[PDB]
Amino acid sequence: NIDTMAKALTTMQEQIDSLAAVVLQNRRGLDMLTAAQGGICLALDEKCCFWVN
Amino acid sequence: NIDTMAKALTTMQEQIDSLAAVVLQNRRGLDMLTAAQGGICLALDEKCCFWVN
Amino acid sequence: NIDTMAKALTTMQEQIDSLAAVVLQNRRGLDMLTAAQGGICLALDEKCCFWVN
Ligand SMILES: [Cl-]
Repeated sequence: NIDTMAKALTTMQEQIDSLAAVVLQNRRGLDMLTAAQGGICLALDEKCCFWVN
Repeated sequence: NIDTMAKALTTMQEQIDSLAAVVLQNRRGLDMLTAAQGGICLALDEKCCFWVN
Repeated sequence: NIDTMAKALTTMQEQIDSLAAVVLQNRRGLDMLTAAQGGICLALDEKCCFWVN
C-alpha cells in the first residue's frame, strides 16, 4: 500500500517505454527506407537523435 | 515542490499523449510507405511494436 | 533512499524530451520521403499530429 501519485508515474513510464519501442522501430524503419542516404539522420543532414532509455 | 510535481505529471502526461499521436501517425506513414512489404514491421522483419492506451 | 518521486519526474521529462527528438526527427524523415505528396500527413490524408510547445 504505497503509490500515491506514483501510480500516474508508473503508468506513464509504461507508456513511455512502449512508445519508445514504437519510435525506435519507426526509426529503424526510416533508416531502412533511407539506407541509400545513409539512414534517416544522414538523409536529413542532421545530428542523429537516439533513445537513452 | 508538491504542486510542481502534480503539474509536472500533468504536462508530461499531455506530452506523452501528444507525442504518441505523432508516433502513431509516423507508424501509419511508415506502414503506408511499406504497404507492399506488409507494413513497416514486416518490412523490418521484426516483432511489431504497438502503442494502445 | 528518499524523494525518488521528484527525481523520477525529471528523469521521465528528459526521457520524453529525448523521445520527442527522435519522434520529430522521424517525422522530418517521413515528410522528406513524402515531400512530393506534401509531407506524411498529407500523404496519409490525415490531420497532422504535432509535438507540444
Ligand atoms: Cl516515431
